[PDB]
Amino acid sequence: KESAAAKFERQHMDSGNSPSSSSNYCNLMMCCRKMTQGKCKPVNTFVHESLADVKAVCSQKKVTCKNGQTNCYQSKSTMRITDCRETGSSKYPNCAYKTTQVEKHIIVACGGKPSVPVHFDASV
Amino acid sequence: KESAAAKFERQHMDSGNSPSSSSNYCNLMMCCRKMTQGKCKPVNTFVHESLADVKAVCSQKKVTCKNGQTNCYQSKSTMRITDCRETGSSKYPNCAYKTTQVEKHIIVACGGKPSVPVHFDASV
Ligand SMILES: Nc1nc2c(ncn2[C@@H]2O[C@H](COP(=O)(O)O[C@@H]3[C@H](O)[C@@H](CO)O[C@H]3n3ccc(=O)[nH]c3=O)[C@@H](O)[C@H]2O)c(=O)[nH]1
Repeated sequence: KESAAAKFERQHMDSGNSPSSSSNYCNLMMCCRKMTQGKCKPVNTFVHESLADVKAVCSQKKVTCKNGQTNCYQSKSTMRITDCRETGSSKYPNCAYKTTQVEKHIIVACGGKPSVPVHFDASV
Repeated sequence: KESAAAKFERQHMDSGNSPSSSSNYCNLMMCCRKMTQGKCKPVNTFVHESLADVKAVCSQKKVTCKNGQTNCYQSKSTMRITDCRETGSSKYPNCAYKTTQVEKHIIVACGGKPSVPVHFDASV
């Protein structure tokens, strides 16, 4: 169970000199989007473009996925993305991430009908 | 179950938002700290001082609680806090918060033995 003292910590404590700094984004986002459940997802990319633009990638340049499959697509334009990668000392339940903001083309794997993104493959 | 498409959206989509966006701090924190589970917590304050300093408040100025309770103490100094308040359009499952940073004295309700902070009462 969670003690009352632990709950107060969870709900109200965030010690830090620049709590809202962009360097804390990955830590907060990976937590919020539940990618730190039982383990720390080692790498994950967030795309800051409209869902419509990302879905449209499924009808763009067809490329080969890192895994051999050929259901991957690369965006014609670059997109604003944030790479979140576990730091050296990241260790469950203390997951830690480095935030890197870049502008690159995205490669996603598409599936279903109509075709929509189902996995983030890489960026170039 | 969560579809492959919905999962892709959860893990990878953050449209119209950016890591450098400080006003989005409350949205990320309320989510990450589980205060948007099944309902939207209306108001919540995060303290950016060290935990040792917040715990020390339990031995400071005894005051009447502002919210309905007892055993409240007011910090002798001001502390850096972020006030998170639901926006007028907030509605579960779409919770939304307005972020406000400010420096004020905090009043916390203490309990346990040793006495430690268990509820956040108000900032003055
Ligand atoms: N993963 C994660 N990171 C968080 C959270 N809240 C804030 N952060 C981030 O964590 C960074 C600093 O971490 P810290 O100084 O180690 O502070 C941690 C964190 O704010 C809190 C909840 O996890 O526990 C703290 N913690 C964690 C482990 C430990 O040994 N000691 C300790 O104080 C900040 O830059 C911020 O971005 C959270 O709930 N989860």
